[PDB]
Amino acid sequence: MIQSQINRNIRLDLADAILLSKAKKDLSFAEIADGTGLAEAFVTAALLGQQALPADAARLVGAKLDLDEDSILLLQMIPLRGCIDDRIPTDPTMYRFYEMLQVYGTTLKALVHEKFGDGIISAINFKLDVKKVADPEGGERAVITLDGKYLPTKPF
Amino acid sequence: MIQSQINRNIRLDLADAILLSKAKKDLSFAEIADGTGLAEAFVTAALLGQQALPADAARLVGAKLDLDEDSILLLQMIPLRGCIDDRIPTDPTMYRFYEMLQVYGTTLKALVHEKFGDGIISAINFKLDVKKVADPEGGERAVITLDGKYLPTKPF
Amino acid sequence: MIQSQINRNIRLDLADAILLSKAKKDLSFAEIADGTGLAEAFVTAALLGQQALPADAARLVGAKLDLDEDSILLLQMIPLRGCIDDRIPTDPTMYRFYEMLQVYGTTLKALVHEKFGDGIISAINFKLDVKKVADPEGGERAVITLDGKYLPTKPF
Amino acid sequence: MIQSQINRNIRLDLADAILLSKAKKDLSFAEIADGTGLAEAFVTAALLGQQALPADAARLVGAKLDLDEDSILLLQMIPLRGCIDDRIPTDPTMYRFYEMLQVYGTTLKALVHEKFGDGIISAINFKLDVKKVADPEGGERAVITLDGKYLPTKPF
Amino acid sequence: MIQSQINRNIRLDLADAILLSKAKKDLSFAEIADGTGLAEAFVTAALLGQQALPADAARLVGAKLDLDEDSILLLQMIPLRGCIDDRIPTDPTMYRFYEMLQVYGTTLKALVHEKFGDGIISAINFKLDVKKVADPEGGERAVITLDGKYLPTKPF
Amino acid sequence: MIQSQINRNIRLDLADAILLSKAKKDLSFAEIADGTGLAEAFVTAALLGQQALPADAARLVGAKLDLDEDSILLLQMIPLRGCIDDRIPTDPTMYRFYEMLQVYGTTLKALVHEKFGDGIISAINFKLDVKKVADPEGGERAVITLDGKYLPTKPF
Amino acid sequence: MIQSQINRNIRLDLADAILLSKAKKDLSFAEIADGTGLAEAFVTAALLGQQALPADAARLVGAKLDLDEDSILLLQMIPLRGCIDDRIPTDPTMYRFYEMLQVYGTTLKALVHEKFGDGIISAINFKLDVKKVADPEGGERAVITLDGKYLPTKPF
Amino acid sequence: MIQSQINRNIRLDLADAILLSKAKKDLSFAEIADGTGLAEAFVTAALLGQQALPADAARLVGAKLDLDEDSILLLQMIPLRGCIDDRIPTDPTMYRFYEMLQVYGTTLKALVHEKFGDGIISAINFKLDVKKVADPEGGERAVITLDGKYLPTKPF
Amino acid sequence: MIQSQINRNIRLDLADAILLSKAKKDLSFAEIADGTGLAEAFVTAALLGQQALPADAARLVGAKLDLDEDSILLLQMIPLRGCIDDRIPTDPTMYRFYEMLQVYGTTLKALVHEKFGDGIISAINFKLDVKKVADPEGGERAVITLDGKYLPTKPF
Amino acid sequence: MIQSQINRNIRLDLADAILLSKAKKDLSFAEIADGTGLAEAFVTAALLGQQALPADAARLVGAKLDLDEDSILLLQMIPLRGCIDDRIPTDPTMYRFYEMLQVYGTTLKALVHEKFGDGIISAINFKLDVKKVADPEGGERAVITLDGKYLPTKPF
Ligand SMILES: O=C([O-])C(=O)[O-]
Ligand SMILES: O=C([O-])C(=O)[O-]
Ligand SMILES: O=C([O-])C(=O)[O-]
Ligand SMILES: O=C([O-])C(=O)[O-]
Ligand SMILES: O=C([O-])C(=O)[O-]
Repeated sequence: MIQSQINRNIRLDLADAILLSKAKKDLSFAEIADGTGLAEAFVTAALLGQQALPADAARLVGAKLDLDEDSILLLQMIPLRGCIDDRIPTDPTMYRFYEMLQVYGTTLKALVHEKFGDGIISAINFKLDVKKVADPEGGERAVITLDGKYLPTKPF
Repeated sequence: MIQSQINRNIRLDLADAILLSKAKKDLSFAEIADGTGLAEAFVTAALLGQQALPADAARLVGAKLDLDEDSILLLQMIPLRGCIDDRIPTDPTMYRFYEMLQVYGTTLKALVHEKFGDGIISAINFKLDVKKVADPEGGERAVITLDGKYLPTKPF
Repeated sequence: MIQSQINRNIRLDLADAILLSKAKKDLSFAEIADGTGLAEAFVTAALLGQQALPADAARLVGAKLDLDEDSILLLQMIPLRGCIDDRIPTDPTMYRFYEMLQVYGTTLKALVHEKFGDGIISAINFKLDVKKVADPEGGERAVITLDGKYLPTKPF
Repeated sequence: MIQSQINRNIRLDLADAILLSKAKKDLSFAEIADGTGLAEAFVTAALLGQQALPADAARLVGAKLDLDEDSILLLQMIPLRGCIDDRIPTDPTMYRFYEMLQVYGTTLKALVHEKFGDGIISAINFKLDVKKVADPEGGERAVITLDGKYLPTKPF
Repeated sequence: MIQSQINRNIRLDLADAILLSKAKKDLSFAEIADGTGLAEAFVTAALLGQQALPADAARLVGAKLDLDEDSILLLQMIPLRGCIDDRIPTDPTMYRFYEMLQVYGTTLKALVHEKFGDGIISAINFKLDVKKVADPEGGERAVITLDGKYLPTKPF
Repeated sequence: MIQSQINRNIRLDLADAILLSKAKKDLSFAEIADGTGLAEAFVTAALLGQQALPADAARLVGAKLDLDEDSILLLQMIPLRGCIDDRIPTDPTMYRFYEMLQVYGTTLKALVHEKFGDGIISAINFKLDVKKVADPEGGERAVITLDGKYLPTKPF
Repeated sequence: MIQSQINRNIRLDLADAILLSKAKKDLSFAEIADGTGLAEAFVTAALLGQQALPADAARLVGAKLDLDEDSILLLQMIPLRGCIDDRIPTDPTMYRFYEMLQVYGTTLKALVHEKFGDGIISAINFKLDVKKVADPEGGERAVITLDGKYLPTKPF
Repeated sequence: MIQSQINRNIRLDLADAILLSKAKKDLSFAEIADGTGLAEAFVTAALLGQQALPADAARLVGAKLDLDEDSILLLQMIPLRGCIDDRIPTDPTMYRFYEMLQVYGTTLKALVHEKFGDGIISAINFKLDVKKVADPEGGERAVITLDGKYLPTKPF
Repeated sequence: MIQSQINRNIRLDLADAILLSKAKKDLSFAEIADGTGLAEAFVTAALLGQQALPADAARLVGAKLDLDEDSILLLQMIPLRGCIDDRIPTDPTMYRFYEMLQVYGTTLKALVHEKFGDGIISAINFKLDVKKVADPEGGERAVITLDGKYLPTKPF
Repeated sequence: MIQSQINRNIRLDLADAILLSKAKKDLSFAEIADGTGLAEAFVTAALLGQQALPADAARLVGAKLDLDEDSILLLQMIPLRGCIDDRIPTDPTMYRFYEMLQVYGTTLKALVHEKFGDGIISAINFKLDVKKVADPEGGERAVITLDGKYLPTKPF
């Protein structure tokens, strides 16, 4: 039977413990997700308290990180989601994604309504991935793809 | 000589007048940007107060929307950016992008540091675009690509 | 071409003009929605800035309220939604629905994941309605039905 | 003699312990409330710190969850209610109910005044229930019924 | 037909205009309410935007204050209630009532539950009045009587 | 020598411990205050961190609740007052007193200035009490009397 | 008959008009208060919306500032006090008085309880004054005297 | 070598321990400061986490309060100042000083600019003291003297 | 006689008008400050509402921008300072300076205490300037110099 | 493999323990950084939770401060950056840098756009330093140099 959380601090405390174990073992997120059959973004989000892992994946990452049975069980519980400490990120890496919404948020609304209609792009029927691409002028770029279903708003 | 704003309400009021003109003329953002040589996300953002148009594009979109000369000059001003009225969007279409940050923000931090290193993905050396793709399960998806330069944080 | 708003004050100012006209004509929301083919909750939400009317409904309600052509066009624009002035309602009638979330919000979460699974009850593939029922102990009750599709959160 | 709490964190910490015990037993909220005589929404809310259980119900749920005597006693205390961590939910599942208020809160006020009059729909002489139904179009829907007494506001 | 407001500013602006007229005429709240059949606290609250006057009262007070027909109609609309500008009062006179809740709010909760049970004292089936009483030690005291119905919270 | 606190959490943590002991002993606030010579509202507020008890009263309640010496001493310290967790109560029973201020705050100001003059009704030279009485229409009402000295604001 | 305000913006707009008149006349606050029989801090506070003037003072400062009859009347109304735009000052000169509270506020509490007892130093039976003195080290100092009555908190 | 703090909770937790020792020993702030050669207001602020003590004074107060060596070292660290829990005081004694700024803050600005010029009254080149004075109408008054250097704002 | 403001919107409205004039004339801040004998940072800050210009400088910039007499007068008034709309900038350009504080504020605290002692680096006895220079690795850098007097905190 | 944190409290608690150890050993930040090859601002920022130390530097400063192996590992993790407790500093020393932004933020934006163009001065490709300089008029000044790359915002 599915089990859910109502206080994010239980899973965020678990995330800190996971990160300490990961650093002592000198592991990467890519290696932790290898063998799970699931995307690194989804498995990493689960470790950090923002998704639930199916039981086989929870057991696999739990073995890798030497987690105890209550922690393996917690990873399978549906989380109380919300990773930002107090609404607006302070960390510069996270903040730039918030700034993209301060600059482009009304343009995303306007272009979603023009291309699709009234309604939303879902954050639930939704995938994201991060890719590293060479910049032709020198250095490296991240191409982050947000891929969400359009759900319409219609009269009733 | 470059000119800049410090009170966002000037450009946001102009945006509201632009949208009324646009609706009276039954125009699209794609047709407003057509002919400018600039991407619809950039031109749209400028109309909405969050970018500046070069003078030729300002005159081109000003002719389409029948803007007066003060308005065409305002579109060339560097804006005081920030499109969200009070930090967290209330509109559902805009909110889902904020929710993507609440769910995935720490994942994007973690994977950016793993793939690239300490530092950020820029929101300045940066472009985004919105594409509509058929969903194979039925319906339509938006694929929103966020494409930013990696800037490293190094000791000194 | 679909048209959209980015600043809620345009439509909320329109809503105040609509309400004054409505009061001077001594009209009900039920009579305004009559003839539109649309439910009272949907047409009232549009008048109040939170939904868009299709053109024929916009014209019908515009003639009933003696609205000008710019106002009739604005009712057809997709709104920048969000009716609460500053996040938490002060009005008692509105505040009770916010208190229902403070008391039952975690229970709604828990029972939605138990009955359906990880994911959400949508606020987009969604409708509500308000009915009056007699109370057997004396007086009247409101039965307010929230009806949303379940959308699952699945691994990828 | 009735007993009441003034700091929500006592009952919220108990809720987190309750959830871990429940998960270890693979228990449902429907099964926990079975045999209490009381509706699953009410019993679940008490577990989660937002209602008080009568003594018999507290002892019965305490047996199912292996709670100690201080925990059984705490479930009978009248709670300091308020389940949302910081006024606006971060969790997507809970957030959709807040969004319903941002889109329909003024329409609920207006139609409550039209159908009933000045005053409120109570959140205290009040019950709610969550029912899973089949979506005739495919999939599943939740029908959440908010059933509150109308209390008039009258001159005096 | 009942009519209701959604933006408090319209009635709060009218209250400022009423207070200017009141002061020019050197009128008391007591004499404005006298002859209406309605208690001073109710009529004063309506002038200040927090209650609706019946039509005959709105005409009476309207003639006393030389208000126009749009203002007399606005006094009859059900308000969007909430008199505090931004949640906590800045005015010392209003602030002391907020401090009474900061000092005694948990005691009022605890004593309400002990004397009555779980549930609330209503702010809707409710009246208050302000009386001046001599202090035996010299000076004057206010006795403000809050008189609300108890509404129980019971299991279902 | 009088002793005072600067961090409310010390006395709020003591209040939680007091309430657990009270519940285990199945005591009322009325009986705890019996024999102190002090009003139930004042003694209860002290238990809950918002007043100080005189030494003899602190020893009397301390014997009834089986408190240790540091707890008895802490009850005699002048508190850092303020019982509301975060400015606006979440709990419905407490919230209704806050709503009374949102509806009648400006009326209380206006009537206090008319009946007394410029200045305040004190929250320091002040007492309150709670009585339970029948409602003439059925059920029960609370009559809560706020009794504060008028302190004038005069020119200087 | 005493008259009072409920929205601070009426008197704060009058303050701005007063300050423009004062500047055109090259007047000082000390000259404006001259001849009124009232202290410059009290009169200046009334001009800035935070006190009420007696009628003879209001006419006198009105003569000096060329104010109209409605403005002289508004200065006699009891204000809705609160001069800080949004709770914490941004202006450096104002901000330093807030900082004094951040550094010494708990010391002020401690020493007031030690010297006087439980209770407050009043902000109502209260005067302040600002004096310029030489700094013996070079330069000038302000000596700002806060002079308030102690009102005890006693058991009841 | 000077040492400083960056998180206020270390010294605020020290303050709470100091206050419990002080109350167990039934000591006053006047007596703790005796023999230190420093003003009671300065030493008290140090104990409460808002100033640093020189080493001889830290050893002297440490012996009176039976503090351990780490605590005596912590009292010598330059603090992370800010005594107010969350920006606006809840405690009545502290809040009256904040209300003085809500009433007189713009008058302090105005008269400081008039008497001295553009710039500030420092909160660093600054002292304060609290004196008890009999009120001639009966009772006692506190005279709190704020004494800061004027620092001008000049063009450059 | 020096004249001061208490509502920032008067001078921020003037700033918008100055910026519109500046842009129509295609002027730079460097050219506006030329001849004034004052630094561009100081003159610019005055135009934007955050400093007062001496009368001769005001006259001369007023000439260039064609300002009316109430505007040349307003420029000489002491402002109510605070340029950020709502505490945290949304504009990227401004936000990076806030981020520098989020990353290095505690380091600045620590290194100021070690290099100078307890106290502050003044923001009043203070000058700032911005220089553009080449980056030795390609591109351009800003070298922004914050130059403030050290003011000590010492015992009294 | 790079490792990163998501809860700042782990590294902020480490900072408090570092500072205690530093004070017990009577060390300076200058001597902790001496010998690492890294600038004092960078090393100090790492100790305080806002930068990551390379492994050799983490071992070097770990020996100097007698840190354990877990602490030395934590210093190598990329931090969740943000040193300000709750957005606006309370500490006077930190607050003055926030005030510099309130006074000059719009002037920094305006002069950055004038000298460079649209875009930002980076807080990533960025260094700062603090120097002590004698003031010619007496005392000492800090010269704090902020040195950031310009990144342009260009059309696309
Ligand atoms: O994000 C969503 O998909 C919603 O409400 O339907
Ligand atoms: O919700 C309520 O029932 C109230 O105030 O009466
Ligand atoms: O509440 C009070 O009594 C005051 O400030 O004087
Ligand atoms: O308070 C102060 O002294 C400052 O910034 O100079
Ligand atoms: O977003 C950015 O590019 C920054 O600070 O460098």
